[PDB]
Amino acid sequence: MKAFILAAGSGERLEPITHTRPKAFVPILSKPLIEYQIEYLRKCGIRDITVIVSSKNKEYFEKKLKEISIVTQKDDIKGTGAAILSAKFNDEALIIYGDLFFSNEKEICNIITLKENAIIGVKVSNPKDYGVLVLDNQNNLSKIIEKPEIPPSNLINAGIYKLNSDIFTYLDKISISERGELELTDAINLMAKDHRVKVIEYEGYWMDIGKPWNIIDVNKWALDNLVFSQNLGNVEDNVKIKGKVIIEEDAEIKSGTYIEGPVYIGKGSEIGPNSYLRPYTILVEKNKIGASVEVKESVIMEGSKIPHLSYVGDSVIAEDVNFGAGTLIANLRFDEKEVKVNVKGKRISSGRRKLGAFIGGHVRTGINVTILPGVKIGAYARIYPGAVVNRDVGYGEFFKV
Repeated sequence: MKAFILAAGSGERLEPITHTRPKAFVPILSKPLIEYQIEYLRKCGIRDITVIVSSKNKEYFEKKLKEISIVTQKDDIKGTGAAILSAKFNDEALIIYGDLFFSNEKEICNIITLKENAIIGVKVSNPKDYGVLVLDNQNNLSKIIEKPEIPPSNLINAGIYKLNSDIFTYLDKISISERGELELTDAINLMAKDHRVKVIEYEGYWMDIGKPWNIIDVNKWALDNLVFSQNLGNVEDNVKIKGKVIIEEDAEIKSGTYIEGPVYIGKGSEIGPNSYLRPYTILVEKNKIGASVEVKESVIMEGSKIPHLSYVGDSVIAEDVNFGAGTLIANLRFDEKEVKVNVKGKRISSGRRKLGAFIGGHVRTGINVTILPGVKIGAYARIYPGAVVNRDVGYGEFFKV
């Protein structure tokens, strides 16, 4: 079987994390998303894996992914289906979207054994949304309604396909489109009329990582489900530990530190003294968390440093960020309703009453910096000492007021 991972976005909805890395490389605990996909694939016996990427991102993938084929997408076009206008297959291919996280490959191993075109569907409690799956009288695919604001079903398109070379036929016959995007689903919808397209229902955990808070979502899931309490590091005397705690090799934990698990402490981390790690603290790798620093429910990526007099709650902080002494993120509005976030130029609700900030790679905040809830700070941004960040900060911007 051949597998194609469609990793060619944009990007945009996951800013500022995507200012410095393609979404396929968003970490879930210690490893990038795409590394889980590839590893699920290989557990199913699929080895011939190709990533369709953008030309911008071609170099990055090649550099990071050892034995995987990288193929840049058609530039004269954009979409899910314009991606596989770069598909190099006959017979059959497994197609997956580059931003999905799924807990188990059991469905993939199952789909590849089928001669017919098949598709995975998952039940979400918000099917709007999401292309909803219309199942005919026999439970193969009738059609997929693209984001209809009425939910005809709880079954949505899980974005895991096993398609035969017949797909190319309907890809040409499909005129595209009303967003500009040459879409896959369109082509699958004509084919579903002639061809029988099975529908397997996905059973475990699925998440498309389509908004920055979903990085918290999957990392929380993973902390709960994929790892178990262990200590491969150095813990000094007078550190209190409760609950599940992953301490990785080379990690050093200094006295006075207090950990209420579940907490993931990435390798090479230096915690303490007198730090407080609270449930769902995920330090991906080589992080510094100093004296009088408290973290709760956040993902702090590689080599990022929060060394003094800081609270980080419900946030996502990207790689090589440094907090000046006294930066504080707020995670609650004065009026305690859902925190809104600008995502591709729209103010949308996160669904979260508590939500702090989204910080790009290589950010440096001055001392005593104040960040409001749901604010995004662009990679490479510089925040003047004492400033109150009460709006989104651009990529590479200095911010004072």
